[PDB]
Amino acid sequence: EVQLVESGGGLVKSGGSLKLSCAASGFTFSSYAMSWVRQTPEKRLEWVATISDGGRYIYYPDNVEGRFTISRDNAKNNLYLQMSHLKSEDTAIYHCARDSSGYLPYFSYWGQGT
Amino acid sequence: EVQLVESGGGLVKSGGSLKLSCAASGFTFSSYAMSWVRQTPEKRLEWVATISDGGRYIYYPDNVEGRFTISRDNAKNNLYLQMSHLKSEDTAIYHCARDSSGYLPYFSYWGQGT
Amino acid sequence: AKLETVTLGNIGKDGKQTLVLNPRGVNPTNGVASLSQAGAVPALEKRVTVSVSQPSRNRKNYKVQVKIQNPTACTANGSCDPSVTRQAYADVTFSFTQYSTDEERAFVRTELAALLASPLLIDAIDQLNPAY
Amino acid sequence: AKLETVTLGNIGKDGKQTLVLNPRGVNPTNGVASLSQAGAVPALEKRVTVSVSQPSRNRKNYKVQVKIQNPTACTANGSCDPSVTRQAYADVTFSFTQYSTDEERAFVRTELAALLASPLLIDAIDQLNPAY
Amino acid sequence: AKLETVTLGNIGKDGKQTLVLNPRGVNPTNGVASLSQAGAVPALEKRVTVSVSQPSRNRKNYKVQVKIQNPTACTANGSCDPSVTRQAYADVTFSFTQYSTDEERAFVRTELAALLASPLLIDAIDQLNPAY
Amino acid sequence: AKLETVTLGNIGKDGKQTLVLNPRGVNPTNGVASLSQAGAVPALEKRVTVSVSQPSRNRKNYKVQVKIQNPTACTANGSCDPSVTRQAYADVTFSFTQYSTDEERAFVRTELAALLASPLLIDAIDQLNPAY
Amino acid sequence: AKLETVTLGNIGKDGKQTLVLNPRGVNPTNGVASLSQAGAVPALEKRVTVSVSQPSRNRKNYKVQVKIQNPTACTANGSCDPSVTRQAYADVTFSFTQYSTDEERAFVRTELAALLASPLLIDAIDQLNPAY
Amino acid sequence: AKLETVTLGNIGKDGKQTLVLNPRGVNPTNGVASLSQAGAVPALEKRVTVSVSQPSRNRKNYKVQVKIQNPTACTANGSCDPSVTRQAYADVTFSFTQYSTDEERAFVRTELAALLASPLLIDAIDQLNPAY
Amino acid sequence: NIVLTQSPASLAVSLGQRATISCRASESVDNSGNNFMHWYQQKPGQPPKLLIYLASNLESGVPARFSGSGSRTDFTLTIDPVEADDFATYYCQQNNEVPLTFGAGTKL
Repeated sequence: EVQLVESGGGLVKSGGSLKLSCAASGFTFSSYAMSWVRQTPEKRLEWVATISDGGRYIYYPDNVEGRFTISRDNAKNNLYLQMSHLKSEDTAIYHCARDSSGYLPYFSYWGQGT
Repeated sequence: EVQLVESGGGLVKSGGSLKLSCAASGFTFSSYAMSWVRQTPEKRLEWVATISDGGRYIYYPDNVEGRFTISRDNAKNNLYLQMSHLKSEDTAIYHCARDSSGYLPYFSYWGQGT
Repeated sequence: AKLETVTLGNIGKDGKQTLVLNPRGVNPTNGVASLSQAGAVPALEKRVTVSVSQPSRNRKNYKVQVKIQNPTACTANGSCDPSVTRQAYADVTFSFTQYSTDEERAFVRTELAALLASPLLIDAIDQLNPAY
Repeated sequence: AKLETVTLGNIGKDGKQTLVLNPRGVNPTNGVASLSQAGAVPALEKRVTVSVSQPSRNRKNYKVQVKIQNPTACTANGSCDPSVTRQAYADVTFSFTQYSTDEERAFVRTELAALLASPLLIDAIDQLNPAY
Repeated sequence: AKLETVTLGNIGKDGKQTLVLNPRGVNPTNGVASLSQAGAVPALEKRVTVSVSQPSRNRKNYKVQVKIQNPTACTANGSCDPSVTRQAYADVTFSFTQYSTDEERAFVRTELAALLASPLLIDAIDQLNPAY
Repeated sequence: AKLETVTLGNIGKDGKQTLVLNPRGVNPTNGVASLSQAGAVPALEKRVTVSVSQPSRNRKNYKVQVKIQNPTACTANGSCDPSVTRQAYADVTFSFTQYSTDEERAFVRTELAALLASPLLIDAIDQLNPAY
Repeated sequence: AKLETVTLGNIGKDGKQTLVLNPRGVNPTNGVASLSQAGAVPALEKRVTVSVSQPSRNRKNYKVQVKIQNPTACTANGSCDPSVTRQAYADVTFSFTQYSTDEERAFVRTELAALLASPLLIDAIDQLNPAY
Repeated sequence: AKLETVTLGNIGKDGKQTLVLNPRGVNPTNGVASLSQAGAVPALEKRVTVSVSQPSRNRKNYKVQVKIQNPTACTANGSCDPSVTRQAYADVTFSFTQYSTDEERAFVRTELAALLASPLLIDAIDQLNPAY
Repeated sequence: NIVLTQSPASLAVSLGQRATISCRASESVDNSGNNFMHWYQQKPGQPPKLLIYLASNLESGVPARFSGSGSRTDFTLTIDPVEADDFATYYCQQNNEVPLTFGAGTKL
């Protein structure tokens, strides 16, 4: 059972920072690529970031790239998103997702939280 | 290391003569076709002459043919250009060149001098 | 892991080709897991197999083993359905001991994947030139 | 190709190491190119060997073969030079016939290079778990 | 010498055809150097090989040896990729002793190259007529 | 063709000698045409032999074969007629099947004639250096 | 590495003479690589050979061997060919273990070279004086 | 001549190190003359020996022999004395006849020195690469 | 003679850009499938170095940024990364006919 729960959450002001986390049990965490996908209050999905198996190849979109940062901990099986500068569009749900066994991700398993 | 150095050089008057030379170490000299390529002070390259492996088949352009003469010495490993009649267009650099293992030359190794 | 569809990108000399490989079950009698392409005729399929064998009373080594089989097919003069003309194979065997750490195994894997994209090996494999 | 030095970057699990390799010539008995680690002592260096074999009267198809070995050095007590504890091995063999094209061979090479970074082969090679 | 690309001109009956031959390395296990044409499929290539063997405890002669292999290929009825139909060969062996000067060897070489363009041999080789 | 005299000009390393050759008939045992040097004595002349062999029940393809030998004459002391010290040999054999065309055979002949004037075969034949 | 033409300068008692060596292939049976001087009549050439132990995995002793031989020519009265009166030999063997480093081997080589340039050994060899 | 203290300069892979050798007498039983480095604990010294055949009247072959050995030190844990892990050897033999001149011997010595300074042999010895 | 008209003789190209050079021969260049066109590079204090031969083949010491393409009259030399070193004049040469003719040159 692929399980993904999130922490951090938050209610911040503008220009602040926060660190979202993800716990990721049920499977061999260090093999798979992981990803963040947020959902706006007007119910639109947006890709946020992806990372590789060992944390080497990291992808961001242009709306995100200067001020978000993701990382892994393959010993604690944790996924991390470092949010910063928070310019008031960042008011979404921020799901975790496991990427497909592939080249570029299609999310198969999802985590509800935050 | 294919090495080619030149001598002769010169500052002549019109209608004179001169003999350029070339020393040609680094490789088996008597196997390859050798050639002369001059470079005008307005920076244009011009083919001057080619010779065969043993000195049998010699090629000249029409601007050159009556008054330049090339030769080899396969014991002293020397290449010779006998310039004569020097009609004031002959004010160039006169590089040595080793021809490609071919039929008609494309110069692979070049000698700086004169 | 669990067998799901593996999609591989940046394949070819240009690096602009993909390939999807769908799971075809694990064989219980040798432990070989199988991935294949998406055709109807089974002889025309590009397939990948992968296994890993535990130490026994004979070998005393962990043995990982990957195989790749690509047929090329064409229809001949006076023939209707295509037949398989050629087979291009690949066969990788990894061998490890009981006291090897995981970082050693990951080093060997990434070392092989980095050698396969170096001009020495892409000249020895593509143009069939021994290293001289 | 020419036996030059090979720098293998973005190597290892984290993907941050390098492995630099100096050419050790070919072998006039076998026809096998060799490459070792920069630095070394002998018997404590990481080795890469590569051969290419043409058709003959015995085997009709070309055969490329890569073979990488790497040891683990343990410093025992009472001695100054290390011993080898573990070897890790990998050896790929590619088989291509005489009417195969450059595109097919490049497809096999790049398919293997892309496939060794997939989670099935991560979890098979450096965790030793089979597929299920 | 050193293997570079050999381009040959004035080939054919008309003498208006060229052929370029790219280096394909020296084989360490017999000393045979190789030149080939510029195709992808290795069975369709016109190739030239050249070697020279030193005296030993058995032969006591310097032995130069050149081979030429030209395939002709065509695609058949109901076939897609071309297969090799015919092979035209050539095999020259030069043999010299330890006390021969270089002018003798150059005489034999130029004598052969001048015989190959004489009407006796171009009638015996092209039209397959014994000298009568 | 007809066995006539053959003048071979632009011969030797400098390319300024001639070799004139008088026909010595064919051989009813072998089927081999012969040609010797102008002047001579026997056993001190330069020889050229040429044969053409048709298909049979033993060999399926045509075979043309040229064979040139030439001695070196040394005048010892106390004798008036020279001895032979060294022989130099060359023998080409061409192999062509029965469906080969005139253009292919001329291509082989003129390829060999053009190739023997290339610096690889200069430096292989009259300097005895291999390729590297 | 790969053999090339080695030009050695400032040789002799005065320090002016040169020596140009061309490569002459690798013996496949023992791996000895030859270099020889471009001189006519190949029995009268300056010859150099070099032999290195091939890198195995469990070799205990690496061994390098260099051999020099220079003959002298004597045109004996009453013959046409020069013969060999004298040879001059040189035989250098280096012996290392598998835990030796690059700097130890480099120190031994440069030490031997600096001794051959030293007045102890250009007096023991050039003038044949034993050191006492 | 008579032995003296030999100071050798610019030794090593970089070309900076020195080696000061002091004389250590002549062995009367074979005539071998020793030189050794001023280092404490005389089992750990750089040692050089030189041996020349003594000039008789009817000696056919003059023979020079140079030997170098350099040990390495290892202060093993659990002892008070350093021991010898490794030796590095060098053995040079020159062979001449009784009609050889001074310039032939000097050419052989300076040739061997210029080869040891050449990139063919500071690659076969320093990096242990066979020439191919 | 076969006249090679090289290109407009200058290129104002930046560092990280991608620069093409053309060369248009007068007559055809082929004699079989072989293109008889070559590209040379001359840096101003030293003789030209042969970059590419037979219009598509890299010489044994060029860093594979350079590439050549073309057919029968039209040939192009392209540099991708276009580093600091690549500031030199470039020459196109033919060896199909007996008078060997060069291009005028393209500084950049």
